Amino acid sequence: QVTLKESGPGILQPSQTLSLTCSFSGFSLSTSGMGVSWIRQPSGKGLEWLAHIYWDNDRYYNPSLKSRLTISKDTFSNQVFLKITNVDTADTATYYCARSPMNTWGDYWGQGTSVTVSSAKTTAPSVYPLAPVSSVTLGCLVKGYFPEPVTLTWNSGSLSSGVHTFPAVLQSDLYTLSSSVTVTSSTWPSQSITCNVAHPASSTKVDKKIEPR
Amino acid sequence: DVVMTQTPLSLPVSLGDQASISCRSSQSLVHSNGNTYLHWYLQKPGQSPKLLIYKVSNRFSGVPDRFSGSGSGTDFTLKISRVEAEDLGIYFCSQNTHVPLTFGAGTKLELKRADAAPTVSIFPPSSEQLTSGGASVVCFLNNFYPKDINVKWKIDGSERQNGVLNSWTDQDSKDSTYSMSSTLTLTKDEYERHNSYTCEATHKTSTSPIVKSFNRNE
Repeated sequence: QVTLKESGPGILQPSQTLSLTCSFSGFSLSTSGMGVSWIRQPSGKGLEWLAHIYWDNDRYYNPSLKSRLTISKDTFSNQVFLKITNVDTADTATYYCARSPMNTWGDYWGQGTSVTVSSAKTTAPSVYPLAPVSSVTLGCLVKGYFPEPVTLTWNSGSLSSGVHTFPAVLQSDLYTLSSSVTVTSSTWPSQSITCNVAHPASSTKVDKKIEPR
Repeated sequence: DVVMTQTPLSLPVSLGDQASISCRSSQSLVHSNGNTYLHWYLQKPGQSPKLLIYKVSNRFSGVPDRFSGSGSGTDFTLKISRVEAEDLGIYFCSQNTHVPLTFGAGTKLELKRADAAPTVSIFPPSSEQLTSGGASVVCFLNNFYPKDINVKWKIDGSERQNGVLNSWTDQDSKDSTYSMSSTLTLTKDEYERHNSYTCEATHKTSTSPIVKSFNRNE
């Protein structure tokens, strides 16, 4: 079967060089007509094509980024590479490689690799309980962390129904997310409800019990 | 660059219905070799795009006959017949006749359900955040439909736009609703200078907004 897997550095600082690798199987870049493209997708934004390479080493680039890009391949190792110089915050995106033969461009895509370009330092989140002012809605505010991700559970994962964990948003180089949980009034505060937040990058795990105000 | 104008951006549908998605290019996609390199893809959350149709109207391997592509030159349409739950996601067009290759903005094919008013809850700053010297006010607007909603923050009755962070969930797989989180971040000194904090939600389910408020001292 055709499979493609992208790999990268995860996090880079502005001005550094991004080096991406596409490791594939089920096809060969020695095959006449075969090619591979790189495409990126910043979270919630439009796709942006970057570069393409064919089996005969014909290479194409996005004109607006051409001076910063270099695409190349190691045919026998079944790998394609992309180098992006002098990165900045706008280069933060998921990067995909896609099998792209002459008749069917982008016919199989990898699952992508996340790249974050930031000068931020590893920062553990501040975890705040959100107690209220039939059913009761409680919350957990996970503020000011870097980098992504965090894992958030309620009651060590035993409380999963009626939960809404929201996507993180950036504010002054740091991420913030929130989670709500709705339970019946006969459940809380008579029974303990705690939000559990782990941030593996800062090796932190915080439990915040929701207490009535 | 060749601009790909994709409409509509959001497409609510019922299962079994037909959905039609339009892609218009700023110039002809007919290549000098006579081919038209216009493709259609489906992308699901946390997944990569999958090719559905290549060169306007050719179905890719494994793609059901319910997906059909048509058009020519600068005007293209993807039609999905007898929509099933597995079809829900973001559809986009792409062109590779011209360099750079470009893409439409995407159409989110979503499931239509009955209107549901949001359940709105407001939360003052936690004692822990205030001790730390900060003050965030959170508002959850949960389980509403349609997805279109507007949140307005008011401090002492006056609208506040700066320092607002908003996040939205994807349509729920079980009840087909949407949820939203809105956080107003202030300095603790600002929080300690005003009394009334209000989250106002405008949604199609009510002519008047849903208002949730609290007073810092009450």
